[PDB]
Amino acid sequence: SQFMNLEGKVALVTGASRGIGKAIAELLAERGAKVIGTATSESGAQAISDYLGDNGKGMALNVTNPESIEAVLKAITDEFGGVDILVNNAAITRDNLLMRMKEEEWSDIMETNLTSIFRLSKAVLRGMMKKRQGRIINVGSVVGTMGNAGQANYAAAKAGVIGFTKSMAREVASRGVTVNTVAPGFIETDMTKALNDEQRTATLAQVPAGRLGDPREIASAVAFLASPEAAYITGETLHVNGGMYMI
Amino acid sequence: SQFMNLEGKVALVTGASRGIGKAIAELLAERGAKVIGTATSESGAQAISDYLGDNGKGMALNVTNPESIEAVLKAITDEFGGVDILVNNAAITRDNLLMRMKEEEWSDIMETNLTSIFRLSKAVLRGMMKKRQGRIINVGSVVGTMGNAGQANYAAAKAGVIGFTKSMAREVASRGVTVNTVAPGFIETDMTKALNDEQRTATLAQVPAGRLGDPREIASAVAFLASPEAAYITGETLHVNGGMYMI
Amino acid sequence: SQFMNLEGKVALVTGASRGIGKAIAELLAERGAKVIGTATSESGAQAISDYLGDNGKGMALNVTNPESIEAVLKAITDEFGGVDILVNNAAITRDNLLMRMKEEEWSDIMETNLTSIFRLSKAVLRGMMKKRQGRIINVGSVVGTMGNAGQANYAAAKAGVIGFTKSMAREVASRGVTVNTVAPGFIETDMTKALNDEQRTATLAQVPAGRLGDPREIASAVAFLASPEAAYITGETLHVNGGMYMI
Amino acid sequence: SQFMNLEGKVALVTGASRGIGKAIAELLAERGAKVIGTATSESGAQAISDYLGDNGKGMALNVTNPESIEAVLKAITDEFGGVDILVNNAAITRDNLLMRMKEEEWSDIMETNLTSIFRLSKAVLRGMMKKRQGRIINVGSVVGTMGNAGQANYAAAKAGVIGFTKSMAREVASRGVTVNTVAPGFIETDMTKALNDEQRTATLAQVPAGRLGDPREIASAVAFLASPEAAYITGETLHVNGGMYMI
Repeated sequence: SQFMNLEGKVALVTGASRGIGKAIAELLAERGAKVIGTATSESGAQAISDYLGDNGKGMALNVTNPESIEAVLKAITDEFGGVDILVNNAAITRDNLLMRMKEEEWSDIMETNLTSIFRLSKAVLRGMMKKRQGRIINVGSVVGTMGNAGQANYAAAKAGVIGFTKSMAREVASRGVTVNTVAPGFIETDMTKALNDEQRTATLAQVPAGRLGDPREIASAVAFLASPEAAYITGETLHVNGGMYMI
Repeated sequence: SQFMNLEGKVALVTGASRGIGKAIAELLAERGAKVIGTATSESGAQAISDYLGDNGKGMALNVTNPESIEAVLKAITDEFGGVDILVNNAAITRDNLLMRMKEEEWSDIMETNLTSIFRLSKAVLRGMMKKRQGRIINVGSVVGTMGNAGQANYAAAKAGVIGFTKSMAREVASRGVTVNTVAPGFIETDMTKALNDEQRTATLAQVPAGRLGDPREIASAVAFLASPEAAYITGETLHVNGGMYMI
Repeated sequence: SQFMNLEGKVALVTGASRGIGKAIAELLAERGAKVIGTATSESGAQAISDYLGDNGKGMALNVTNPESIEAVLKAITDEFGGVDILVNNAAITRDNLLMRMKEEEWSDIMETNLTSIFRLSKAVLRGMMKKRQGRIINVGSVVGTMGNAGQANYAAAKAGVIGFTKSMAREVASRGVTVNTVAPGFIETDMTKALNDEQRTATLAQVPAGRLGDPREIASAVAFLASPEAAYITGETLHVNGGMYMI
Repeated sequence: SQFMNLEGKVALVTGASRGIGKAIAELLAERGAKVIGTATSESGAQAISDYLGDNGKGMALNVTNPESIEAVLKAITDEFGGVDILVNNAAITRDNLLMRMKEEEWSDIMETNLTSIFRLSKAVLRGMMKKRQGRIINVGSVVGTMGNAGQANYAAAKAGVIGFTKSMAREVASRGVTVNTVAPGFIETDMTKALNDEQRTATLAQVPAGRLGDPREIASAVAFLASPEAAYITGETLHVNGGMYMI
């Protein structure tokens, strides 16, 4: 149908090897987008190419490196045309209580989870503004809004992306580009599967819905915001957390 | 497709004669819901029957009257089965600066815009919780979050709906019912069309997107939250305001 | 000192017999305000007269009754001059899960906890705006922002007060009146003392600070916003909740 | 009096040469704190020493340099005892629309306005936690919550400080340390005085109060949060913006 239809859009989804990123890439492709998913390695890029088949391709991208960003966008533009939808999903954790947090653990998070968003966003924005049409969707976290003990670096970066998003949104709204954040709660992924029973139960105790989210549920929220129908949503943070936090 | 598919769901959409409510009713029907839309008058109800055709019907409902609510829900359950999706869209304005605001202008807004949501939500919840599946979606306003001079009553009611929504979300999350608000900005409606050019311009000046929203844009957000895919979103307020306010 | 000095200000503090309201009345008096505190009963009012002594007096006030409001304001203006600081502290609870919540439990909370704020704020605003100086401070609750199962009525009312507060703040900012909310978390009161040990423990478990708040801690926040020094704070909600919720 | 009394507290106020930082340092000293204010140069440190007289001293601090931080805290501890109140006020701007924003302009803001807060906070926290008493107050900006075109870097850093603050707050609340942000709106300073008439009027048009804030008004909010009386406020953002934004 013509509802939530992404045919004709080119989507770049960072960190698309697995979990939330993979679910995003698959759904955008299902809705008709030509999808380029990225991983930090060629092997990862190949796995992305395999799941996407005729609907797109995988590319190796170093999200903390200017040169890689330039080569990847050049290749996408040449084959597919300009990126219409950027989904900033690639992110890392370096957890520690503040008194144990290393300088490097702070700077690695800032680099990968915040400065990367500045870099990629800037790199795709010029084409979006010329077209007067574009979507930038950041995959954040409930932690950016709620805070979390042991993750002050992660929280800082995720919260920073929201402040960046609102400012970008104000800059580019009148030119038909929207900029938004989707903030997942506790989603079932390799990382959550690696927690023990006591930790899972303690985390679930804070979720009114009483279960972990599915990566597809994050995908659906991203797909919604990517759509033509979401053109009047900008500078927003869409929380998908089963009631863990309510703003 | 199976995507954002409401076949098998019965939707009650209050205040569905025109504008946002009509757009909601039409889009839910398009996505496969059986839709009952309401109006104050039997002729309004017939106009709703006429635009829905085989996909539902119109009923007269007074959202401030317990007996009317009871009769309408009875008729819906009898013919369609119990309500699966409630959209609380019926609302009024009684604008005035506080020093000119009459007691009845306050109380009428409380009754129509806040108490009605209590009454209708309570009336549909029992069925939804037995089924362990449901959706309650309130159509709010940016005014509830932002405040607006000359609309302290409307703002209070709309903000109250959010408090109600968060509490109810907490109450019924573990039983598969989500409760959310869609908060429109300045949407093109009869009321906005009746503003003079200086008033329209002044309001557009506060919208980074530089245009009014379309009722279908509000409908799209409501259809998204009504969907199976939105099961992990609860206690949330989805802002659709062209960047007029950024939370 | 000249710091946080309320000499020359007349303060009306509703529901000042005990707990938070009493703490507010006492601290405003300590900072030099002439304070009128209210209770429902004449014996309550006399207890307020007794603790305030030369720094003010107690009056019986029914915050849901227009005639009572008019009589009390008349008596205050006659003896003290017009109200400069209104503290809307009087509130009740009528807890129940929504399916057990009676119509009167809903309406009584709306009347006492939200409509009263409209009525009293309107009744004092004219004087404040003629003077181009005033303070309206609502005593809210973390429940208004967080939601709470079993308190959808209380949450709605408290959230409504915030919408009202933002709108009124917008209306009267340029005329030197500020309008704000103080939102307490779990504060030690008679009601909290009547909880059993399992209930107290469970609530403390949601407070990072690991204790209940003291009524004087709420009083301090109210005195701060009442001060000349807080003239640039308006439309704000000051959370005092030991980290129970972080906005 | 014993109200808002900081006698016995040692306060470190970064960027205290002028404006908001100077106003903070002066008021904390007025309320009885021993105050160390910092500047980036010895000349600045001397001017701080001059205004503080017997109530404290000025010190040169490079907020983006570990070694400077260590020497300054050592000197303070030796003479005054451990820092009880840290006010992170030092911050810079490197404004530009995103398409013109240089890599260096991003990284300079991240360094000075966000990473510095991580560094200084960590450096003072151990002593505060041993004492089970402490205040960390970040001077943020309305821009961190609202966003602002031309300041996506500044907004990102300021928003990041809030996410850091909430996480720190959750980490250290049970040990009597509070961590909060004060978010100024448009405050009269050298920078605002350097704007032309058209820019000032355009900015003032967005402030309901209809004037710029005074640095002393920011100081008062900081002093309040620094006080013993604010012990039950943590993880909070206190907005002082004349209604420019209302959360």
